[PDB]
Amino acid sequence: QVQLVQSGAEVVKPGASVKLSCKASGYIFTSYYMYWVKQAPGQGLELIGEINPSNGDTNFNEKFKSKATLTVDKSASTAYMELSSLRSEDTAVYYCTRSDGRNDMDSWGQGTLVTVSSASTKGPSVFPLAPTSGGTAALGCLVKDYFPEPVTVSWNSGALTSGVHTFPAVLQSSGLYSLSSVVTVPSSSLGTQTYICNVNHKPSNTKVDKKVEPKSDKTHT
Amino acid sequence: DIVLTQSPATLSVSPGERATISCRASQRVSSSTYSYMHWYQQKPGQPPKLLIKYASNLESGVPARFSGSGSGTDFTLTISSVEPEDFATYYCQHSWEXPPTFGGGTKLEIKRTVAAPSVFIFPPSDEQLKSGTASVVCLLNNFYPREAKVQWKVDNALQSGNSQESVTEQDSKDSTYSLSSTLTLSKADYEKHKVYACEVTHQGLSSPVTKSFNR
Repeated sequence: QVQLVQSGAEVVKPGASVKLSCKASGYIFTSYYMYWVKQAPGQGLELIGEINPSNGDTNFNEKFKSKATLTVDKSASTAYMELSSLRSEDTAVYYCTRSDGRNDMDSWGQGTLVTVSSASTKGPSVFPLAPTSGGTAALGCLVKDYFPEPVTVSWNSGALTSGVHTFPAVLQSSGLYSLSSVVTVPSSSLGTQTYICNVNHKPSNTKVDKKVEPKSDKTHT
Repeated sequence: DIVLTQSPATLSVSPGERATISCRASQRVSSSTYSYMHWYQQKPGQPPKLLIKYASNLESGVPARFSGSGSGTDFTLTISSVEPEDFATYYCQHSWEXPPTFGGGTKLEIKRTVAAPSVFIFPPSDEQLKSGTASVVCLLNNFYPREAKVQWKVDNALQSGNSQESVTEQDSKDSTYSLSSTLTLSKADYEKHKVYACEVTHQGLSSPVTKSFNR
């Protein structure tokens, strides 16, 4: 398998720089051109530029030739993009992608969200949404009080995906984000199956697992 | 630069119907022999994905129901029979000359059958309440279409603020939406009341439906 793996989401202070990386594997790194592509939030696609990793020849979309520096480390199979003196308009998901011959882009990185802000990064708290309707039960994790985006959630390290709904973040009054991820399962098997939500907030390096157990009390004091 | 103009911006199709989306280049992007237009699919949350290269070459592993045609400036992507997992934005891209440019995207939306929400309610975790705050989450699961009205009632009184909603994109397997509505109160406020209720109105339902708990 061919794979491009990008560095984590990051907050960058206005006027600062940031260096994104893209690690290639499952093919010979210098045999394919690498493109960088920008996707503004809720927006379409813009080409930043192209690097030939064999001979270092670059070609920039003129619009970005003062913003972006493309390099590679051939010994380590990794393309880099340095973005200089960031402003609000640089807030976007940045993708690396490969191309055999500078036409179609056949394999893509998963993207890096760069958020330009003066506000501090903050990791989320994770709270259980403990488990009915037509014999099904709902359960979930509330992922609260983080900045910037994104948070990702998986269930049972990726084994549980059917019925999962991981909501778009909402922006709270505090300026911190919030999101919930929920699943529906059989109510019948709540005592036999285990449901663990895996919450990732790369900018704060938060990587947290939370067992969501059934709500199991006669005494009220 | 070359401008790619996609149309329509949004396409709605029923389950299993044909979808056609157009991409017009502002100038020619074909030789005598080959076309330099490519098509991508961006599923929600994921990077774009190569479907069709050189106007009509189906990329490997891409399902057979996808196809492409045209030459010169006018290019079309056809989905012969739309499945739930085809919910995506589709982008065209040329590689005729520097710089390659993308189209603006066509959002493909799926007009599946009407479905009422199953509604659930979650009181705050004990864990959260230790910290001084209470989130109560109301879940509307697997409904279609999108319009749904959610209202919070605390001791039967309509709450005016202190809640936030978020709806999912159309689900990749069944094309429905889900919605969370979270009511955030301080621990004190939360504890000064008994009944927490969420009242849901949706066109697949003939009455409002109420889920609640007493604490």
